[PDB]
Amino acid sequence: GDTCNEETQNLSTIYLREYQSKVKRQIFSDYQSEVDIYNRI
Amino acid sequence: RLYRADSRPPDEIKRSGGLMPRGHNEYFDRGTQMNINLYDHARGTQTGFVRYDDGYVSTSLSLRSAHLAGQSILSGYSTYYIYVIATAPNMFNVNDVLGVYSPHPYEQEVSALGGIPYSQIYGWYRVNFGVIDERLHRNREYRDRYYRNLNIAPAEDGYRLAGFPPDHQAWREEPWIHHAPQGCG
Amino acid sequence: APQTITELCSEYRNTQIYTINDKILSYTESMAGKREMVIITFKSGETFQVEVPGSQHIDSQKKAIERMKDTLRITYLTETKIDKLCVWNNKTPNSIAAISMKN
Amino acid sequence: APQTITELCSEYRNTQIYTINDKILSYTESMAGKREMVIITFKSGETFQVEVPGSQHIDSQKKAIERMKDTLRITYLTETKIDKLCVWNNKTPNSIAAISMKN
Amino acid sequence: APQTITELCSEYRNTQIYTINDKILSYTESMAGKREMVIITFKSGETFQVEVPGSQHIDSQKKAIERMKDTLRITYLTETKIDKLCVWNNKTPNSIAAISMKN
Amino acid sequence: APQTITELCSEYRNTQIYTINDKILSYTESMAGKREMVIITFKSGETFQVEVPGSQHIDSQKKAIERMKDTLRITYLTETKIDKLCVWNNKTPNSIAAISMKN
Amino acid sequence: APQTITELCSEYRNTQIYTINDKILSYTESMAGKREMVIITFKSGETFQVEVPGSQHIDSQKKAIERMKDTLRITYLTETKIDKLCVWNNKTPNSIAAISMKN
Repeated sequence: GDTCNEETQNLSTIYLREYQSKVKRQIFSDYQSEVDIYNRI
Repeated sequence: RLYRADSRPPDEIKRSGGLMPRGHNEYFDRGTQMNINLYDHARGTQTGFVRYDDGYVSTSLSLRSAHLAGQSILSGYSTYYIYVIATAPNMFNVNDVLGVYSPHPYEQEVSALGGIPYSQIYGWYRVNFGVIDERLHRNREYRDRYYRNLNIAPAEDGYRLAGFPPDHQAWREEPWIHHAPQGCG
Repeated sequence: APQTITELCSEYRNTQIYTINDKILSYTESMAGKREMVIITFKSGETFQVEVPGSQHIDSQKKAIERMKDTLRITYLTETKIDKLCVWNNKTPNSIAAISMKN
Repeated sequence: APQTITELCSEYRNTQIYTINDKILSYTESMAGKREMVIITFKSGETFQVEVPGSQHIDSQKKAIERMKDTLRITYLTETKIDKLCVWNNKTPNSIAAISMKN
Repeated sequence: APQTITELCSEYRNTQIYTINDKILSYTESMAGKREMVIITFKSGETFQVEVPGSQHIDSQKKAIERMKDTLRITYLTETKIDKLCVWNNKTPNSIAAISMKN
Repeated sequence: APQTITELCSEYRNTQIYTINDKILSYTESMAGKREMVIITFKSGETFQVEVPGSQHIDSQKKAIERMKDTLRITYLTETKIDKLCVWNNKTPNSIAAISMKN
Repeated sequence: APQTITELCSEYRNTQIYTINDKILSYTESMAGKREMVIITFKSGETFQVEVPGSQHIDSQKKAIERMKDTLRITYLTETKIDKLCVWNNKTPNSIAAISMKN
């Protein structure tokens, strides 16, 4: 019923959110700057 | 790669994070529960645009099909661009997922669920007066190593996502029976 | 040496696995004196902290506490889903001992 | 320990919670001797600082100050919204004691 | 010096090259006392660790174990494919001594 | 404390603002002895460095100088836009004092 | 005080400018005892290394060798093009003294 359509939207959005996280793992990782742990600690 | 003619300029595609579906202002904006339904996408028509409603943006398998489409939906535009896009699992081949129920089987579209992010756009050609300037402008923000291997998502993964209504005959036959959501068939 | 987060977590007293399989919903960070810590929370309602370097911390742990807060911040900005947490249940909020992520 | 920023901020004298729910408009970073600091502003007009390592800081605060500056730089470059800031309001610009972001 | 991982590995006793040519499936990070290590797995079933900084490590190896742990967190979150791994085969899980990525 | 880069700049002798409002054109990094520095150039023709540490630098500037070099590597690599530089202009190339980015 | 890598490179015994004008093809990192180096290669077939830390290197150079190894990792991952390299052409593989990137 609207269930068929809510379940479609809900499975669809879980498929989109997962993909948006692979994308963010791609681009935000360019900003990651490692720490010299032996230096600050 | 895949081609999509769009009237939306590169800097706008950048400002939005990609080629967005109708309604979705920018790619990571989870501030609008966008209706996403492939079956509903595949049957829609928007004047001025190649199918970009109901949460998917449509692309063609070739620069000429992309052009052909461009000259119908965008005829007489002084300028528009054809976007060369990389295959990745957010893309679904529509004929395969919808089977014999594909509304426009001839059009041979491949749809991206959620829009195409700017990182997936390999480049674009500029089209003036209907004529394709064959110098391709490369998107330097494209992530070459990451899209270099990826392919479209398999229709198996698409079947549960087809979006046919609860009562559509498809939910009771092969292959969709085997992937029908809670409340479909 | 342990091959998995459950093997490792079993080697300790007062630890317990949580299968989270979700992304972090909120990240809090404090440089306030005596509370230099990180707190993460999930939409299950569970809150966890990476504890302040203190008395009960061997010095090899002190550099590992710093790495944990770095993994937790980038895991949060990229929305990566945590698989399981091995936590110490004798602290409120439970304290993080190991994290695992997959795919 | 505290479980939320509002609880953590309130153990200190002279702190305050700003709710921001917005991303950093600008990041200024200074290596000027005696002004080693990051300043950030938000479109609303608000400006905060991560203050300079000095005598008002216990020794544990020094590695945390450094982590805060890392966080404010990566938050600004990724444009992540900041939910709330707990700041020391006895100085101008108010200095950051804790940050929280939610996703 | 060596110009290759196959050649750098060649020079140690109880080393083994592994051609993986795949991205890391899971990443586990531990701050548990004496189990401050990183374990990565690949879908093929292979599990490898970055050794808890033991006694025989020179301080150049101290900084290098801390750097290997960095590389593995970033390779795992970026999904970069590892070409080959030189490991010590007399430890369980096998212990990373060197990594190479190609293209 | 100063609340903007033009204010901070004004407390020092031999400084000036360069409104850049563009991204770094070239990045050079050196680890050759006595010249361990970073040099950046812009389309506009200007060249700036981040100085070798020495004895003109309080200990806090030695951590801040490493930070500035981290920030300039990320802003170059990501083609991020720099708003303004405040620099000590009694040096060749002029020397970076503080930096700001606007979004 | 050099405003360019050719300038800087002309100031040492045993160096050579190399125009690479290419992204790194492969990256290798060794944590193995005595060989804590990074070896990169280019489609030219040209191999260089960041040399092992050793007592000849003063402290300014130790911090700097670690910065160069961090630069070669994220240059490799972001697939950025290296323009020129200044190497000490007296060991194999040639040691990086400096690196420059453009555009």
